[PDB]
Amino acid sequence: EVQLQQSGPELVKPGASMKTSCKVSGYSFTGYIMNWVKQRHGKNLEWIGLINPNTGYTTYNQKFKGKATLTVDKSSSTAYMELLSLTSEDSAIYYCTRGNYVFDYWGQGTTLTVSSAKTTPPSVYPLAPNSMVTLGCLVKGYFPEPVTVTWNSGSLSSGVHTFPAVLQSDLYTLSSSVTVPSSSWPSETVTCNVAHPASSTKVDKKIVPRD
Amino acid sequence: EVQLQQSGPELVKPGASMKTSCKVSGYSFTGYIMNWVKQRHGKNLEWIGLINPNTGYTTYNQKFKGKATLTVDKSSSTAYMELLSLTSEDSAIYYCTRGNYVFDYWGQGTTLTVSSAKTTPPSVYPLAPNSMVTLGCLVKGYFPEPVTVTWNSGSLSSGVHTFPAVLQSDLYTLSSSVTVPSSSWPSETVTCNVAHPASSTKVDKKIVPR
Amino acid sequence: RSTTLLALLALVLLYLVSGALVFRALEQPHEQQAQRELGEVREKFLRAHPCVSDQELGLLIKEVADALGGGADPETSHSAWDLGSAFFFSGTIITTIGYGNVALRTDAGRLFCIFYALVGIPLFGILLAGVGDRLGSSLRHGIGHIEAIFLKWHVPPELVRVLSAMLFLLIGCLLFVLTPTFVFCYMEDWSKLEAIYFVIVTLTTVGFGDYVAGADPRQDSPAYQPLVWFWILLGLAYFASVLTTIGNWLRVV
Amino acid sequence: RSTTLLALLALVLLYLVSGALVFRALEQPHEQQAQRELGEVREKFLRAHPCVSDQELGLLIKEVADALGGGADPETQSSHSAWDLGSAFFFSGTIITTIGYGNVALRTDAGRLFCIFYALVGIPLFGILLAGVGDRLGSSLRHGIGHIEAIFLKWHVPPELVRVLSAMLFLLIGCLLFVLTPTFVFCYMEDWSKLEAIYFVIVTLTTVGFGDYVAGADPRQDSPAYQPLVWFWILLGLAYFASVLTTIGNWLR
Amino acid sequence: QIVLTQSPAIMSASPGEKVTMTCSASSSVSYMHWYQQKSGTSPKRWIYDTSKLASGVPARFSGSGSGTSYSLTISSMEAEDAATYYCQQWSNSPPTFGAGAKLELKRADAAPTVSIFPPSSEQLTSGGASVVCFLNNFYPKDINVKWKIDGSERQNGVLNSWTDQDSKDSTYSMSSTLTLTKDEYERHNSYTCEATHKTSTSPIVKSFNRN
Amino acid sequence: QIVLTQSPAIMSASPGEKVTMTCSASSSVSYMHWYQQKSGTSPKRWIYDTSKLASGVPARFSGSGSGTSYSLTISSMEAEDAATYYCQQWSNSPPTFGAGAKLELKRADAAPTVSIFPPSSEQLTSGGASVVCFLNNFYPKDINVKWKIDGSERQNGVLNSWTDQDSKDSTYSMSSTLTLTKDEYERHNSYTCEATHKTSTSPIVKSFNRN
Ligand SMILES: CCCCCCCCCC
Ligand SMILES: [Ca+2]
Ligand SMILES: [Ca+2]
Ligand SMILES: [Ca+2]
Ligand SMILES: [K+]
Ligand SMILES: [K+]
Ligand SMILES: [K+]
Ligand SMILES: [K+]
Ligand SMILES: [K+]
Repeated sequence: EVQLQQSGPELVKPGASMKTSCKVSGYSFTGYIMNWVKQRHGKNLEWIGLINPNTGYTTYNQKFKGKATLTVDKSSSTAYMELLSLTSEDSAIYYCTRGNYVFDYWGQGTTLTVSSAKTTPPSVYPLAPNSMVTLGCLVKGYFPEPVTVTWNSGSLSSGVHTFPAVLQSDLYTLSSSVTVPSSSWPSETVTCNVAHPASSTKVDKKIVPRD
Repeated sequence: EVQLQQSGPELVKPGASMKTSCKVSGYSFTGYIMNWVKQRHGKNLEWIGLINPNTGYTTYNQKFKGKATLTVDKSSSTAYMELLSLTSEDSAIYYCTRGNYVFDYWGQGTTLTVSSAKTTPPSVYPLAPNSMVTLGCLVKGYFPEPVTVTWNSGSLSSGVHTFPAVLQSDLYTLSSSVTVPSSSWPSETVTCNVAHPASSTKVDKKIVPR
Repeated sequence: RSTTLLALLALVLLYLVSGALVFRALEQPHEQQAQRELGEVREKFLRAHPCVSDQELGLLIKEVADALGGGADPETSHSAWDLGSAFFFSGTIITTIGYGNVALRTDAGRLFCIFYALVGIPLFGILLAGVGDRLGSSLRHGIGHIEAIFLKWHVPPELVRVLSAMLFLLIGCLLFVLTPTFVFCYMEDWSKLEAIYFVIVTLTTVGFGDYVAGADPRQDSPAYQPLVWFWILLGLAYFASVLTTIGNWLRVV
Repeated sequence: RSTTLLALLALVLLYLVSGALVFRALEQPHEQQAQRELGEVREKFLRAHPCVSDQELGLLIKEVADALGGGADPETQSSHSAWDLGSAFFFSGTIITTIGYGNVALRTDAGRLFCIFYALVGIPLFGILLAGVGDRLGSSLRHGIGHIEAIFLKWHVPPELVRVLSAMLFLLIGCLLFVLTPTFVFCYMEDWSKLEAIYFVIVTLTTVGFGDYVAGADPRQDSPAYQPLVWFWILLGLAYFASVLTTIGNWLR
Repeated sequence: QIVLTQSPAIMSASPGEKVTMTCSASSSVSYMHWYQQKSGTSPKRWIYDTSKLASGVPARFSGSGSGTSYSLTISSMEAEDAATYYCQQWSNSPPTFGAGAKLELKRADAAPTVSIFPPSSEQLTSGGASVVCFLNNFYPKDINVKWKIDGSERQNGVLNSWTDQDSKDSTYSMSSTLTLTKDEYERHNSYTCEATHKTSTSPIVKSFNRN
Repeated sequence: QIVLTQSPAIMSASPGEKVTMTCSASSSVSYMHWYQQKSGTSPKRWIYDTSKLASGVPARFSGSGSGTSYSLTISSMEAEDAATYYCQQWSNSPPTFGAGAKLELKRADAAPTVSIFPPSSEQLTSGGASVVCFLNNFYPKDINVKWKIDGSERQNGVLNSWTDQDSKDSTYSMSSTLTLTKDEYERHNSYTCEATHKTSTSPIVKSFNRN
């Protein structure tokens, strides 16, 4: 069972650099070429460059010539990528993958977030207004991802959509919908629970019918 | 710790062939070239040929072209050499060794013996005749190697040489010497213990003065 | 006539343009084959040797090219500037054949080559004329014995002269075109067509260099390498005589 | 003269052996070096790629060599054509002139077959045109000389020396126009050295046509009219090289 | 340098349907490789050297092509085949990728359940005013939303978000969020969210009056 | 089929002495490698690429050379250095080896302790008769044995055996075994074993009478 285990997500300021790793097991590190690939959110895959762990030889995509430095530690069969002078366009998922003609094994990826923003808890605002009724939670102005949204502490889990966050002037916003039988609301209370681990924020918001 | 573990000694009849193996561990089998080398008793090393475990590719020494076939099993990271139509000239030690320019790791070797002889236990004969006295055991007419010789069940370990076996009409003979203070013999008994594992033979011989 | 020579210019010009059209039609579709093969060899190697990056293989191939370009030979006795090969190479100059399958790498080589040729070619031309006259003598003399037969058969002396010329070239052709081509076929493992191609490219002194016979000697067949030189000498003279007389026929026409 | 033929043969033979000695002395060391470098490249690649046997690398190299030998370019992986109309025109020229650079080889049996008949018919045809241009070029030169010759005779220099001086001027200006002028042209146009350019010129006008150097062959140049126009020079130069040598021969006889 | 085009970039298949995606190369390559990616996770070598199947891959997948045109095919769609497929080449360094082809599951068309939500009082007190619209559980994905304030259309300050195809009902949902300042909000009275989907010629419109 | 010559094939060194063994090549070679072998076991890469030391190797070993002439050197002999050293080349396939240079320890000369042994009664009853001579713990190794029956020399049915240099006292020992039939044995009476070693100009002679 070949396995490429990449290090965890990283968050860094614009201008900084950042080094990330990929430890291989299940085969001999020095026998195969290692590559790195960039995927900016859900878009085309971009080959950054390669290193030959045995020889130290590297080549890079022109796009990434100045940007990325590949190195390896043979003893700990680990490959490293350093990224330099990071800008917002560098925020992406990065993979280590193996191969000299096709890429036959990939790491699980590591997410890099480049941003000036400071840890901010979200403001949570209820969305109140047929047998079925739809209620929502607006969660805005938080950083960084992620937040978790549950409903009645997760005892209300069917009928729920949480939409992808989007960036608005350096902060994230999303909302969550939940749909319930109108016999249930407002006869029964509905509260959305929002957690933002980065700020140690836990917020509960009761949805109350408009006065 | 790279390691090449070869299979055990093999004994085969003239004309037969023989396959021997080398399992590697400590690195990836398919990443390096494997070679085999012949050493006929204590003399020049001869490169037999190589195989590339990853590609199957083989080349041979012209001398061994028809004689030897190299193969590998990738899944069990094991290399094989087969030798064909064996003659006594083939009796030697054979090594697997790794490398494509220098041979950086070697198996411990495997000894091939090509012979018509049958498993025979040795006859053990005592050798009896100053401050020191020398006594011996003649161990003759055994096959195959090896035998082992100890003295007084290992209580006598200094003063002992066992001479290399030699072939005498298709069987082995050697002797063992032990040197002791003449105050000790024959005041104290001396017996040599000879073991021939192949025949399950374990023999003790007391040295008695003429 | 100046008017006529302008016409001749235009004719030749058309002979060239017509040639151009045909070579392009026959060869352009295969311009790229060699690249393709090289790439196939690369791709195949990469698939067998996961420790190798395409880029690394690339550099190896460049470095190999540089060495070959300096005269290195793939090894698995091969010196192009040992005495025998240099002798041959000198031959290729004074004959004006100029195969060039082995290039001079030094400015001294080039400089020397200039004077070697300026002096060597005319010197050789002289010997060639000489051998041409002596070889034609021997041929025409032998043919004269066969001519005796035709004249007795009351075949007109004018046709007997013609039959002898046809014979003259036909027998030469046999000895210097056909015979060698069959020889080379077996010796060089060329095809019949490759061998004739070689022969004719050689005797015309066009000397492309895509095929070359006698640059190095063959063990187990000593007489080969000299006979080839001997052959070139004799063949060039036979070819020359044909061209001078066919040149001879042409200019009066 | 049988005696002289044998003497001449022996002389040439010595001219070759002497040439051989010199080329070996000037070239072998560079070659032996390249051979060393090839082997160093191999040994270095093995040390870096343990998945590779020497013998396997040997096959790769043989295969690469064959492809490069067939005109593959190490630098790219795959726009310009060696058999476009202008280059094919040129190639045809290289045949009938018997120059035979051969920097682009025919790959098809049809190409080869056709090439045989193209030359057999093309070369004598060209020889005729060459004689023609040789006489006409010498005529025009001789006529132009006449007017300046009038000045020398008035200056009371003997008519025998005036003939000699005029020959000097005659060849010097031809040389100027067909040797010196082109070499200076090519130096700038091809990025060759002066010595490379003269080497090329002379290798060309002697019809040796090695093929190590070829004007216009360079892939990068945006120069359509260039390569055939160079042939214009080749025509004029060859004929002059010829006609002068012919008249020299006549004066000697 | 070599450019790989996969078109169309989106497609859909019912289960049992045969599916063919193509990859066209800016200039010839000797081999094409393909990866399968499911949201959340790294790409998997799916097909390599044009027509070889990677270990895991079921037989319903096949690949073919040559020179400048290559394809990937599913003989008979299945549910677990929903994914994004990418081609890549390495007959010329540098290696390159197609921009991917997303393959979704087809289903019966569904109209959006639409809900509009006025700014919470909580948000208003902090000077912001976000008006939210959920368009839930529809198919197919192509949909258009239009905001109207006092009957007049507004497009600025609007942010949209789509879910992935739902893994159980195969529907899509989206949010649309008109963000204004409290000022702008209080100046007008009627707020309408208007949805155009294939399932009807006539828009679906939810409105509310500020009072 | 490059040929490597190691000459001499045998040499001996006292401890502290500087030892140099050479390897000449039939034609030029870019690198030389050396193996150490101790009797009983496989060769060990000792020096490679001319002058690089393998991991195990102590600093007293060094290598040098170029073209057609290479050498292995011990700055100062030690006991554990006693072995056979082999050169090998792979600048041309096929790789080849020198025939090895055997390096023994020098020590003070020692005379053989000699013992002769008459046939055991056990052996005689079975019809065989082996007369044995041990020549023990001498140095150097060059030695000559002579058998005499009734004062006259016999050199048929004699078999010899040398030990390796002893690991603790650096001596050698050998056995010589005259094997006869009981017949031949009982015909004569005096049996003598006679040893010629450089330590004495006069043979060492042990005898016995069958009586
Ligand atoms: C001898 C080959 C045919 C052309 C000869 C013209 C040579 C000109 C320069 C000496
Ligand atoms: Ca076996
Ligand atoms: Ca060469
Ligand atoms: Ca040669
Ligand atoms: K030529
Ligand atoms: K040529
Ligand atoms: K060439
Ligand atoms: K010529
Ligand atoms: K030529």
